[PDB]
Amino acid sequence: VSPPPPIADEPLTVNTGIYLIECYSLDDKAETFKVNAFLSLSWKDRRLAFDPVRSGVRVKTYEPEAIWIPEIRFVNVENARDADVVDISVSPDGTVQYLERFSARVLSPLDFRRYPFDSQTLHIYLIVRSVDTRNIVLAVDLEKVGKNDDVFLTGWDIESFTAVVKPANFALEDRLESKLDYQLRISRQYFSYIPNIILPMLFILFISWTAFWSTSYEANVTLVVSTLIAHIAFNILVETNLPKTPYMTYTGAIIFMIYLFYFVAVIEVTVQHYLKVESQPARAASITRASRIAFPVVFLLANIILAFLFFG
Amino acid sequence: VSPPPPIADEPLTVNTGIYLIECYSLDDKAETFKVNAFLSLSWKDRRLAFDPVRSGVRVKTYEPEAIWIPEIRFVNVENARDADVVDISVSPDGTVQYLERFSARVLSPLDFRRYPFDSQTLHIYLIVRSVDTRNIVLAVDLEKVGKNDDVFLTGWDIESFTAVVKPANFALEDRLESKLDYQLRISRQYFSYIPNIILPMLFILFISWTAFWSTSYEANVTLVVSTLIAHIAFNILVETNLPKTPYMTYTGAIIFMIYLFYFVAVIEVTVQHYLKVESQPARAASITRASRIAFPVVFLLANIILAFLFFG
Amino acid sequence: VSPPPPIADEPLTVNTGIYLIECYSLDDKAETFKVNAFLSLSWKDRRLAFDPVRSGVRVKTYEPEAIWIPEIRFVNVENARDADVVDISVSPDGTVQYLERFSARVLSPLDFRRYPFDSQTLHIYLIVRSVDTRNIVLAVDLEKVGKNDDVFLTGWDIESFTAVVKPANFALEDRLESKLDYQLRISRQYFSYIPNIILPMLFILFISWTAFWSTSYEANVTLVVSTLIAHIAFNILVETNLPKTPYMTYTGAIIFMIYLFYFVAVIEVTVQHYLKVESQPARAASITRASRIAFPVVFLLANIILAFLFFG
Amino acid sequence: VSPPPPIADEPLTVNTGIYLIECYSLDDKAETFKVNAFLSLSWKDRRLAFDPVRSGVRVKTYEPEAIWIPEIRFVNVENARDADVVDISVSPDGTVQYLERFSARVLSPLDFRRYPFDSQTLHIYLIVRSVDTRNIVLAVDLEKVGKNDDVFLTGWDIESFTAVVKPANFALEDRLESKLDYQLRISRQYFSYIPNIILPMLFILFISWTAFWSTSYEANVTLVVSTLIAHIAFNILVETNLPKTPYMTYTGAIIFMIYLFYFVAVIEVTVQHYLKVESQPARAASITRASRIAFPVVFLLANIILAFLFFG
Amino acid sequence: VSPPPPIADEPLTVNTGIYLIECYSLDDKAETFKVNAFLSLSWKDRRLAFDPVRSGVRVKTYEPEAIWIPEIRFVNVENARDADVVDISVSPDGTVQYLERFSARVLSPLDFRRYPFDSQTLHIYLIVRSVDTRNIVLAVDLEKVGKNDDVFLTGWDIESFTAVVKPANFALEDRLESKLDYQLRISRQYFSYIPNIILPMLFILFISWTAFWSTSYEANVTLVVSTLIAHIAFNILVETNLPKTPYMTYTGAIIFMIYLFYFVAVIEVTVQHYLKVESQPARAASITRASRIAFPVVFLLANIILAFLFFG
Ligand SMILES: [Cl-]
Ligand SMILES: [Cl-]
Ligand SMILES: [Cl-]
Ligand SMILES: [Cl-]
Ligand SMILES: [Cl-]
Repeated sequence: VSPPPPIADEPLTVNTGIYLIECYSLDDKAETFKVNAFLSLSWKDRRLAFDPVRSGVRVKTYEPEAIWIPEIRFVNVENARDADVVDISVSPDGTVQYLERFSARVLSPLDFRRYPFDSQTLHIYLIVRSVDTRNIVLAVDLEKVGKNDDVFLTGWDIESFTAVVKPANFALEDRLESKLDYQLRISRQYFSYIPNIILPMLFILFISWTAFWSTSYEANVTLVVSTLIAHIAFNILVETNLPKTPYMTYTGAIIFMIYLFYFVAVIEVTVQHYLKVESQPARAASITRASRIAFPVVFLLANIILAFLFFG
Repeated sequence: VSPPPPIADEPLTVNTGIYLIECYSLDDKAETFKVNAFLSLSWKDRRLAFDPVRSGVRVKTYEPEAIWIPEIRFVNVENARDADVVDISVSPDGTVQYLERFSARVLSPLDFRRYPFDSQTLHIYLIVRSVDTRNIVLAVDLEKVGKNDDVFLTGWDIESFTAVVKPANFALEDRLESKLDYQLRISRQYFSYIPNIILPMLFILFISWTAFWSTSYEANVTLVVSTLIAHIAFNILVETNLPKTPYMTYTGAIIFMIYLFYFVAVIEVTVQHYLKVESQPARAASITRASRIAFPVVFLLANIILAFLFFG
Repeated sequence: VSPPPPIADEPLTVNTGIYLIECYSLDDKAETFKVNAFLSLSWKDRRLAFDPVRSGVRVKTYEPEAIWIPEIRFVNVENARDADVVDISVSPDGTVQYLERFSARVLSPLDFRRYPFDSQTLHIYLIVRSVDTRNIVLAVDLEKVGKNDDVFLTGWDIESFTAVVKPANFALEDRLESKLDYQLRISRQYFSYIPNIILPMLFILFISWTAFWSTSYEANVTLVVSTLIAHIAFNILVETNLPKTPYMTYTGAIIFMIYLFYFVAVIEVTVQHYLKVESQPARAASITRASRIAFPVVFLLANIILAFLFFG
Repeated sequence: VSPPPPIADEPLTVNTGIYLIECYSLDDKAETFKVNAFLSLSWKDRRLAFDPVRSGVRVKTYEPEAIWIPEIRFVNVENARDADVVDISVSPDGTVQYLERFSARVLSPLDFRRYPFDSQTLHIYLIVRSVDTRNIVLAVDLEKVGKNDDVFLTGWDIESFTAVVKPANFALEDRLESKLDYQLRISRQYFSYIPNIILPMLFILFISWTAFWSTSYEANVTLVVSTLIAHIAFNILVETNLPKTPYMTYTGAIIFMIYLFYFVAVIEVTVQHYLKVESQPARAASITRASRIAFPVVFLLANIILAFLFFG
Repeated sequence: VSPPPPIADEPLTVNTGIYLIECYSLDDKAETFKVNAFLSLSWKDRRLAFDPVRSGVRVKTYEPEAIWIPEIRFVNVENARDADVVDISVSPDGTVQYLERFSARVLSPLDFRRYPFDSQTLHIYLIVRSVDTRNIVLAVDLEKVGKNDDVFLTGWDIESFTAVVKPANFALEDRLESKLDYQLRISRQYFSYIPNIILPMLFILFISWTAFWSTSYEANVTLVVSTLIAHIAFNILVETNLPKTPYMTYTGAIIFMIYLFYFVAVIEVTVQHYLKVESQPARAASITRASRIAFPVVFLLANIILAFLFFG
């Protein structure tokens, strides 16, 4: 049809709101995730105003191809949403109630610095492009911004779903455009990692540390190298989760520290054997008895320092 | 067209029913699964009533674009169903028989606490949204709620397919909506796990337990550590099935207990060697002869307790 | 348009036939497989009869939207076929020749009891639903049921493609429906398994069996346990083929028997060492010399019995 | 519209030609590969002939829905091509120039007998189906059969792209049909296999062969069995490339020969130890010194014979 | 409609420009990557010129089906772009402003010679095909060629986005066509490789090099062979990144050099043992003390030479 006449030469205000129904398929590698929710638009148009007393009907329904509908689009989506118009009602005063259901794929960056214990914010952007005849600005209606109680996501705890009412009215392509932001804060469940990744790793490391209570060179070599192979296999198991990041994560630092500890243990075993062969048993005994105590204290101190750096 | 006139000002009742034809692709990671079935709608409209004596035809078929059809949609689907209209017949009294075939992807939560022996319920939700002019409520017709005898699913035993007749008439978006629930209970087949996952694991553990019948330190170390590596490889084999859950499963608990047992066995071997070197052979012999009997009794007791906790 | 008038009040007969062009993508996990073939329909309609002498044309072509076409659908398909109408010709007497090309995905159960040497039958179901005005029954025309000589499938030998002429005229949804069955028998090529899976497994088992010709405990332990690890790795290699079945397959039974043999070998080695340490060398020598002969005879007998049970 | 009148009662000739733009995604497992190219059709129709002197225009463009276009389809494609009409021009004499762009997925068999050094021919089939009124035959225009210089395929060297001008005018479904064949010969690049698969395998085999220069039984057992495990792991690495074939390939034969060599080496080590224990050292020394020379000569001879059989 | 009349018989000039919004899914194996951006077309047509003084409107919007739009297509795309027309405005003088949003998949070759430290250029080609009536040439408008500040790509640092203004006006299919080139230079982030791939590899190699400080043959054999197995496992870990290339990469050369070093170390250990057994201990001691120093110097020199060759 056409934009409404400027009765007061004012920018047009539309009220929005998204009622989440379900979210799923949070792909961490591609940083994409899908939604399925509602969309309520409530603008005002005086050209559609009628008299309810004469007509005798409280609200009379028009056709989507019979009226004008402002274009509402998402920024960070691979393809356009699948719009399923559900209801349209026109109030006698002029306000038009609109509703629709859609599903789309959304792109949002993710931070994996504190991989086991991290909280992510998922952003959904709503943008309307002003036409030359009339200016249209966005708004947020708090009575429709919510989520369904059946919204479930595997491995995450949904905490809140709020929208920032302040729009960023920038200018792109010589046109003024508004933008709304919807934030969905989530938190990862870290229960299934303590008995799956952390504790077996510590058990293997402690098993490898038993070589300081022995004097047989072959047994020590077997212990240390076979535990190193087991460490590599467990890293193979763990590697199916971590994406590629340009910074240093917690898990990568821990794994590198474990590799360093294995190298130092091999060096110590070789030094002990070499001193024992060269007819200096007392020095080797002192070195191994001091290594026994020095290894785990240093391991605990390094873990404490890494935790104090990454988490504060 | 339009909703029928309120002849008695009563809510409109439609009778439903789904005849399953085939189900497949039960993805446990994403908790999605596809269907392909029928859909029977039988409502009443007096505006389409005709005289069969004058016309001479028992039932005369209309066109889907010539009548009104109430909108029936699913809640937990990624995309809209692929409707394939099959037949429409109008009875002289006013009842309209409708039929269609569809396929869709359904989301439903799954519980993996008792992973090898679990029963899941798959929910399909049917919702109709009332218009302002007329109120429409749902109903269940037991004569059409069934499944085809050729319905097959890999690894599961379909037990029943029933629909709860009671609808949850809540109010969403200032509109009254009804909801129907269809439940499909299934059970997992656990035959192919006893000789594939459980028994080889026990065999490897028993092989590792033979180190208590020997006194050679190198042989014991080789046995225990190589069996640990084999355990890690078998866990690699098993890991291609279990999803990520926020609670403790049966398999995870068993694997953690196995890791603990390996650690304790290594500790015992080291203690025996250290006592033997320090010129105390009798104490080492007593310790190993008591460990021989203590290990499997404790293993069986822990398994019994875990079974008694997870399954009752 | 409308069904033809009942000139004799007889059920309508249509002649079918599928000319396979290519089949591919036989997914064993999901038990789906795709086709691409023709479809010939030859029914009779007296309303389209014309005079060829007056018109002067042997056959005159109509439009698919100008005539009536009975609906032909598949039962076990995920989505509807992609119909590509190719030709339509109307004979003067009344017979109508119809032709089209399509591609679809078909679901059919598979039996994996004799996994290396198995023959499968792939079923394609054709169903027509009778209207209330006229009854339509199916038929098979043997002159069009065939396959193209270029039909190739990876790993399978296509043997035949026949259709059962007898239809199952059951009653579903208070309507009489007919059904046709097309069977495509195939056989798996088992050449690439003898030198890939079977023989290396036997070689590793025979290598592990050499521990009965030695008296060094450490060497025996190394041999047996390292061969067990190699067995687990080879099972990792093989596992990328077998689906999940509710019954006992041939390969699973063989693998379980191999695990049992490894366990018994470990037990025998431990017993020999324990008897040797306890100052009873003659008994240990007798036990090992009897085990040398007892192991392979028992292995061959068990293999023979499993083959006699699974294959007859 | 309709086929042109038989001015001379001659079969209609259309000139074809495909100008390749890009090819990609050569899936060896499914034997499918995608294209994107042009398609030039140049037939003759006297009904569209006009006078250029009177009109004053050299060529006047019609509409695709305003003229008749013969149907051109591919045989070995999963789905129909995505036709994008680009240009249509009608010459005054009657010849019609047609052009379009398309992309499709093509199925073609592949031969993997000489897997590292093989040349494959990719076939694209063009078929036109004659109507009852007029007969249409195909032809090849050499001025348009070519490939773009930017055509790139990962791992293959495109050599030629030619079309066989001779059509196979067979009869299918009681209709005469013509067929054209386009062949694209390619060759695999085998540089990245010599330092990736072949040489490390030889290095591991040579490492395992060092056991003939030693007399320690435990060291020999460790060497041979650990090298066997490394061989299995490297086969795991290599297995991600070879499809399933019903015949014997080069790589499979080489791997089987390697397994046989490992088995024979284990047998030789066991025999040497048994003879050494039984107080016959000279015989064991002679056997090992003869094995030292016999192993690599036999390996080289077997490799030469396999190469002479598979490649000539 | 039709091309504009040749007011001066000049080639038609259109001004282009792409404003990137987001890029993602850079598949290195298939060398494909997706985009989502804008597209501004600004051509001149005198037939749409109007009088703004008489009409009283600054710019009046037409319909996409009411005007002519030159066809703009991409060369290296699998499928056609999803055009979403956003705005069209006609200036009184005759210039027409056009805008649209699209998403597409683009193919571009990649160079993996310097895999960890490489810079790639991604090409997007724009082509317009001249009609016989009028000639259309392309142009670049620098005021619209840019990227959004939120453009993010995983693992890469976007540096610039420029378009070469010079078009390649070649002749294809007897028609003159222009082409524009858009280049997006990126660089890989190599932080997450130093502590993930390089350093553990060096640690394992250094661990294996400790065998020159020992005289026990069994311990040396265990060390070297087990470290070789760990090397193969780590290569398994690394192999999930490198595609297949017809030339020699940096990583492949390094891995081959590591394999060569392992082989030489095994040879040295065997030689030392053989000389020790044959009653020549001084020569073996000299050989091992010289190998101790010769191995790492040679390793460093080879690494320096490879770096000097691949990177200059
Ligand atoms: Cl959108
Ligand atoms: Cl729906
Ligand atoms: Cl269908
Ligand atoms: Cl096609
Ligand atoms: Cl395009």
